[PDB]
Amino acid sequence: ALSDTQILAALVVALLPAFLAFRLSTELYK
Amino acid sequence: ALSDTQILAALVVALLPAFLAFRLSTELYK
Amino acid sequence: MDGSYAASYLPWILIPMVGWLFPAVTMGLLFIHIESE
Amino acid sequence: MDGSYAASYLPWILIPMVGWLFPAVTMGLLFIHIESE
Amino acid sequence: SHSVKIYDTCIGCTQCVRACPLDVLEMVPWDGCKAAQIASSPRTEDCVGCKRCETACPTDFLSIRVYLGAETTRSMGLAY
Amino acid sequence: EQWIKDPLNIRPIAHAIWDPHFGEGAVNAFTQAGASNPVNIAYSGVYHWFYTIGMTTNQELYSGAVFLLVLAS
Amino acid sequence: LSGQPPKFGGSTGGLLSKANREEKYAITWTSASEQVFEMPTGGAAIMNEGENLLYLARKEQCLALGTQLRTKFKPKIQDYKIYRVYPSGEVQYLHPADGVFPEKVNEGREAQGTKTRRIGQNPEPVTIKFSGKAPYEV
Amino acid sequence: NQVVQAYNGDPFVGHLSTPISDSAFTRTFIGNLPAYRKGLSPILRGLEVGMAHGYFLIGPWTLLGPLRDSEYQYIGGLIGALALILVATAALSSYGLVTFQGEQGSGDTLQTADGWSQFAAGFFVGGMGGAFVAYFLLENLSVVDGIFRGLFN
Amino acid sequence: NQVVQAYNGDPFVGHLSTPISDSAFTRTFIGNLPAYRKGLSPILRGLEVGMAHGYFLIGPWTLLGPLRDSEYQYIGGLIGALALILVATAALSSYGLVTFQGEQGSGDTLQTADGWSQFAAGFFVGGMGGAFVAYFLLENLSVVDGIFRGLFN
Ligand code: CLA
Ligand code: CLA
Ligand code: CLA
Ligand code: CLA
Ligand code: CLA
Ligand code: CLA
Ligand SMILES: CC1=C(/C=C/C(C)=C/C=C/C(C)=C/C=C/C=C(C)/C=C/C=C(C)/C=C/C2=C(C)CCCC2(C)C)C(C)(C)CCC1
Ligand SMILES: CC1=C(/C=C/C(C)=C/C=C/C(C)=C/C=C/C=C(C)/C=C/C=C(C)/C=C/C2=C(C)CCCC2(C)C)C(C)(C)CCC1
Ligand code: SF4
Ligand code: SF4
Ligand SMILES: [Ca+2]
Ligand SMILES: [Ca+2]
Repeated sequence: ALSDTQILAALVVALLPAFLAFRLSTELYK
Repeated sequence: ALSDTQILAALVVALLPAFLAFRLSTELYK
Repeated sequence: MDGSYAASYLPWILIPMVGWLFPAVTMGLLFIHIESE
Repeated sequence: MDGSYAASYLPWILIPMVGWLFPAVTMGLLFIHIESE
Repeated sequence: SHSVKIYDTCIGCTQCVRACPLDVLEMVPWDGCKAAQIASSPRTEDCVGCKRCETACPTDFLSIRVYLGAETTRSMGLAY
Repeated sequence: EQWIKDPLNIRPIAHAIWDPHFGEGAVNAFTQAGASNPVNIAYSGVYHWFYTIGMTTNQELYSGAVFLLVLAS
Repeated sequence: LSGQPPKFGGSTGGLLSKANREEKYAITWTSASEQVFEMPTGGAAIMNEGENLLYLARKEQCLALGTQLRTKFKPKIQDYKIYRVYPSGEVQYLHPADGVFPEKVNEGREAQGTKTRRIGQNPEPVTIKFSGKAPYEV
Repeated sequence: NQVVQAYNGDPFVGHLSTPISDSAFTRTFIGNLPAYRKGLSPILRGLEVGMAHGYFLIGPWTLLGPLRDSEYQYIGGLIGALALILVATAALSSYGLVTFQGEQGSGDTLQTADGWSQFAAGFFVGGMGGAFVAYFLLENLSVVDGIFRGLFN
Repeated sequence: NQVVQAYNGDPFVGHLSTPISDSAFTRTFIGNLPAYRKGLSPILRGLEVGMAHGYFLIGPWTLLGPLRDSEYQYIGGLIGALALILVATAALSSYGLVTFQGEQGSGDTLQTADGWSQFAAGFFVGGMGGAFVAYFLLENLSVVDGIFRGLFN
């Protein structure tokens, strides 16, 4: 099986592609 | 012991020093 | 807080009023007053 | 919908958000955006 | 505003008028000393009350006095 | 009324505690000097002074309190 | 209020809401040489060639700036003017109120703030009781 | 490539144009909160501010309160939240009575006596409504759980 | 030492300046009720007037009603109070529709059609909110008693 906190760790790690995707898409919008 | 209505009688009597203290303090404020 | 003495409901209503209504009303009126004009 | 896997509350909160909050917020922002100026 | 008063014992040494940060004071002509000048306080609504003018006065006791009073925006040194 | 029976044994109660913050432990701890409510033990010595100057019933103290309300008025 | 502003990068020390609700102060000085001064708000700036216009929030900051313009520069900048500008719009003229700096006797100023006695002959508060005055101003 | 300029091109105001204070996302987000959004009447922005805080204030006493270990767990939280929204609206209206007595312009519709009174009214309605709707979701939590999982569908 | 002068220094208006009608306490108190307080928008003064009456109207049917001797004692009082606030707001809005149809000035923001409509809206919101909050305290009376005495603390 898999741990409870590994899922939340994956979520807080994937918060970094969220920020970088937001900033890349904003910079493409220019 | 003491009565239930003697306490409320004391409260409605002490409503008179409340009014006179309010009016004395207002008159001192002049 | 049971009250064995006479008129035990009277502290029940007067501790909120002297604890909240008297401070909230007095500080509200004084806040309107010291900052008026 | 019981969840045997780890963090079963996580789909419980993320299916409403991706189903409603993401569409309502995204269409609201895009509706303000495509109709601005 | 604070009131800055200058008394007869001024020797016109100019120390107070250049020790003052806000330049409240200024020297005016006078006939009562060798230096032929006495400090005046024209723009005394700009006095903050720092008393660097009293600190710089050499005459004893003091030829310049600051008398702290009704505070304002200018006399409290508030940038906000 | 109770204190002027045996003033050596009973502690004089000043007034009653009424605050909504008390837990069960504080209510049982502050129930003292023969009361049901939580009470404060009087250390001002007004009980001894009232007992010495001849006041021996709650009605005498109530009449004194109303009289002093009228005097303050 | 003519003058290009100094090349300053901005700072948190500076003009609060006091500047656009009540008075703020402008110091105007002219220098030939470009150099670096310490703003009393904190930092360092660039003196432009020619006229400068620096907006500050206190008169003490303007006079502290003018003081360091006078004493910290070998080509001393003494033609500095301090204004008090209001958000309503009008501009006052404050520090060199006469022609010459306050240390020098202009011979056309008026002796105000001068008492005709020393502190020993100051009246005493018992004489002026309930008069609405105080022992200096009598 | 400097990212910290002065605020709005003014180098003597006491503010820097940092990536948090004066970014594009911050301008579009802070400038679109109800306190700053353009064109709204004060009643609707006060209403939207109020609900965001009534829904918030339910939780702290619900999970951490004198009643959190009894059967009236949510009623104590709701009572505490109504107490806090009551004193919040009293403070808001007192602030309106105090600050906006000298006559001012209408550049912003919120910074005036009528505007702040509308804001306080909207804040009260929204705050008590948000508090009661969070109480209603929390009290009927079995129902919300069952409908999000599909126990009744 | 005369305490009854004419009203506002005018000896021909039909009013006396008695210690009840025109005292300092009366001026500061009547003139600071929501119907007379300065600077308020009509929505907030209507809201404050409304809550003072919704909280009031709960009691008479709760303690003296056809349902006062049943298990739905407070629901009958709440239903009666909503009926009364409904007809009160209908009367208020009808009064606004009737009185403020001929165009008038804006010396007082409450005595105009938009102002009275805002007052009626605020009165409705406040009245129903005060009625429901008095119902919520009365229905959850064991909880309020226990938290004021300390049965859960
Ligand atoms: C001297 C007055 C005094 C009194 C009487 C109280 C009493 C109370 N405190 Mg408080 N406290 C006080 C001073 C006081 N405190 C001070 C000075 C401090 C700061 C150190 C605190 C710090 C403190 C904290 C941090 C907390 C308490 C809490 C409690 C409450 C415990 C039970 C509860 O859940 O209540 C629930 C709340 C209430 C009963 C408030 C009244 C609100 C309801 C809705 C009644 C209003 C009715 C209606 C809406 C308006 C009617 C209008 C009227 C004219 C008819 C209790 C009522 C606890 C709590 O739950 O607080 C919410 C708690 O967490 N107190
Ligand atoms: C992909 C996302 C998705 C999800 C998660 C849902 C889920 C749901 N649908 Mg839906 N549906 C969707 C897409 C979705 N649907 C689409 C695309 C269609 C169109 C074909 C439909 C068509 C459909 C119909 C026609 C109906 C459902 C209904 C249902 C609900 C069944 C249980 C119920 O009574 O809920 C009750 C409702 C809710 C839980 C909605 C949430 C409202 C509460 C008050 C939560 C809000 C909390 C608070 C007020 C705000 C909080 C703010 C927050 C920031 C904290 C369930 C929640 C049924 C239903 O009852 O709908 C109401 C039903 O009749 N759906
Ligand atoms: C002291 C700190 C503290 C404490 C103890 C809590 C405690 C709580 N918060 Mg809170 N909160 C806090 C601080 C805190 N909060 C802070 C700092 C904020 C940010 C400002 C929040 C924001 C927040 C939100 C936004 C919500 C909570 C919720 C809750 C509750 C979740 C646990 C529970 O049993 O609810 C049971 C769990 C639920 C009821 C989950 C429901 C979640 C939503 C409604 C379902 C998804 C539907 C979707 C949003 C529908 C909207 C769109 C649709 C209309 C189309 C709990 C009482 C929830 C709450 O109050 O629910 C009533 C919740 O929604 N809080
Ligand atoms: C007998 C007249 C009367 C009555 C029934 C009320 C009734 C009420 N007013 Mg109040 N008000 C009055 C006169 C009165 N007002 C006066 C003379 C002033 C002018 C200073 C105010 C100014 C005032 C403010 C600024 C606000 C209220 C609001 C309220 C509501 C709940 C809070 C409150 O005051 O507790 C009930 C109070 C009493 C039973 C005693 C009333 C007498 C004092 C002077 C009230 C003072 C209020 C105080 C400044 C702040 C509220 C304290 C409260 C939160 C504990 C309620 C409808 C608040 C509200 O919810 O509005 C939307 C609000 O924001 N009032
Ligand atoms: C036909 C005449 C009549 C009748 C039968 C009643 C009957 C009732 N009234 Mg009412 N009332 C009337 C006329 C009448 N009223 C008049 C003429 C007015 C003046 C305009 C009032 C003003 C009045 C008030 C202001 C209140 C009552 C209350 C009540 C109830 C008290 C008895 C009970 O079981 O409540 C149980 C007793 C309580 C719930 C006591 C609670 C008292 C407060 C809320 C606790 C103290 C907390 C404090 C105020 C918090 C505020 C500040 C805080 C936020 C910081 C009862 C249903 C109370 C009520 O509706 O409560 C829901 C009450 O608060 N009435
Ligand atoms: C089909 C249209 C329709 C419907 C759904 C309603 C619905 C409503 N109106 Mg109404 N209204 C309408 C047309 C309608 N209106 C017309 C044509 C007039 C112009 C004369 C009014 C004028 C009117 C007033 C002045 C007020 C309402 C308000 C109300 C609300 C509750 C009271 C009520 O009227 O009972 C439900 C009524 C019906 C189902 C029948 C509607 C048709 C008649 C003509 C309504 C007449 C209302 C009457 C003058 C006073 C209300 C009576 C009520 C208290 C029993 C409710 C939302 C009141 C409210 O709460 O507003 C905040 C309010 O103050 N309305
Ligand atoms: C996102 C984000 C954020 C935020 C956070 C959060 C978490 C939020 C919160 C939120 C919230 C907090 C929300 C809430 C909501 C609410 C609601 C939605 C409510 C509603 C209400 C209602 C429903 C009401 C109504 C009513 C009733 C019911 C009755 C009474 C009256 C009235 C009418 C009013 C931040 C900043 C970080 C930034 C980033 C992003
Ligand atoms: C003092 C005085 C007086 C008076 C009397 C009395 C006794 C009064 C009454 C009072 C009252 C009668 C009060 C009341 C209060 C109320 C309240 C405080 C309420 C609140 C409300 C709320 C809470 C609401 C909210 C909401 C909700 C909940 C939901 C729905 C919606 C809304 C949002 C609205 C006289 C004249 C003699 C004069 C002298 C002094
Ligand atoms: S410092 Fe004193 S002595 Fe010197 S000029 Fe000023 S007042 Fe006169
Ligand atoms: S107190 Fe300070 S600012 Fe005022 S005149 Fe003296 S030295 Fe100048
Ligand atoms: Ca507990
Ligand atoms: Ca019956």
